[PDB]
Amino acid sequence: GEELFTGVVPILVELDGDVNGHKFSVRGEGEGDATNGKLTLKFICTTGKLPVPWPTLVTTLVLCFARYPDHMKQHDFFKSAMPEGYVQERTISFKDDGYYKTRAEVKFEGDTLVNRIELKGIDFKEDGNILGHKLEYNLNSHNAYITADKQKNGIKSNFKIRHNVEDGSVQLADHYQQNTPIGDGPVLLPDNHYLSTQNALSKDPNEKRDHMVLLEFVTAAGI
Repeated sequence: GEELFTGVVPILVELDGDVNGHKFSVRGEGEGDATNGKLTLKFICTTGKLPVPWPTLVTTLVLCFARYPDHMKQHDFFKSAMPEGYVQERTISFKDDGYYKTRAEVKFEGDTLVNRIELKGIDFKEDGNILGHKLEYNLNSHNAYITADKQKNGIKSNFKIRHNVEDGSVQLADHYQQNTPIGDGPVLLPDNHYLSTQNALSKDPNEKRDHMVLLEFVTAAGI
């Protein structure tokens, strides 16, 4: 599957969301460059205003674009599943608040790498940090430890995201993640390793819609 990522690849992201009954849609477009681990994307909320903070959706909104160094080539599950793709599911628990459950398919649709997501959020506090929009517009660097999920022929990961709250506190989001191939062909079940991710979030001054401009770098290491 690796050959599909030798150059720059266009990306489409589509998210259908429902958080405490608040329905919303997000569409993202841009490109990814797996040789350097770089993602360049712009996300728009196509239904109006996002009812949750943009940084809480970053992890949900394409790990096949991570830079796997050559000594780790037999450990890149994400590209090995391509072009058929993989399912990515998560439960994301916000400390002292509600939780997200997400199910996505990540696969090639012709020339474009497409991440199509369903998100549900349950048990949030309308005046809490998420539905109350109390999180800074940034996302700090994080490491995610990837382990083989042998029974499912896929991978799993759990990691905590630390969201900066405008009052100086931190809001934890505990991620549990499972990935399963869509195809039947040979995929690469990795040794334990980790992905390192950093993000820059910005705004397009010519964009009057609620939106997020995102730059992301994801690099694999640990073996």
